[PDB]
Parts: sequence; C-alpha cells; structure tokens
Amino acid sequence: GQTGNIADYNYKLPDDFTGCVIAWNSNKLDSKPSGNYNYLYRLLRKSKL
Amino acid sequence: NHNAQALNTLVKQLSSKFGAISSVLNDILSRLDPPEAEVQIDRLITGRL
Repeated sequence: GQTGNIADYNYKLPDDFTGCVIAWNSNKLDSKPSGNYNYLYRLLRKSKL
Repeated sequence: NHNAQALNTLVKQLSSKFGAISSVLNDILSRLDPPEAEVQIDRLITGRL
C-alpha cells in the first residue's frame, strides 16, 4: 500500500503480500570513496508496474 | 404506503456514509490508495448489507 518512485517504477509488493521484509545496513561493503555507481534504479517510465 | 416507504428508506441509506470518507464509491476509489480504500469500501458494504 505504499507509493513512491522505487515502489511504482522498480519493484512493487502485491496488495496481499505474505512474507517478511528483511533489511540491513551495507555501508561497509556497498560504499566506496570513489562511488558505487554500479547500482542503478529507474525514475522514468510510461506506466506503473 | 409502508412498502413505498421501505423502498425509499433503502435508497436513502445509499447516501449515508457509515463512518467512511464519502458515500460515493468512485470518490473513495479515486482519492484513496487501494489498501486504504479497502477499509472504507468495507464499512460501506457492511452498512449496505
């Protein structure tokens, strides 16, 4: 039931989703002084996913 | 008369809100997100049943 850029254009949890969302910090591994440009996301699309 | 009265009462109870945002279902569907709109529609359905 949450709407946002990531939710609508990248990945949408279904309305009746069953499960657990697991998140943890990854600054140690996924961050570099040069910059982790490898990861991408989408912010422009014709219609919601 | 009673029969007619009953019918009118029934129709009038379509305009009541039953603690929802509004009586019109389209207004609730447009204004609120489906996860939030489900609760309002549930209240209206219970009242009309």
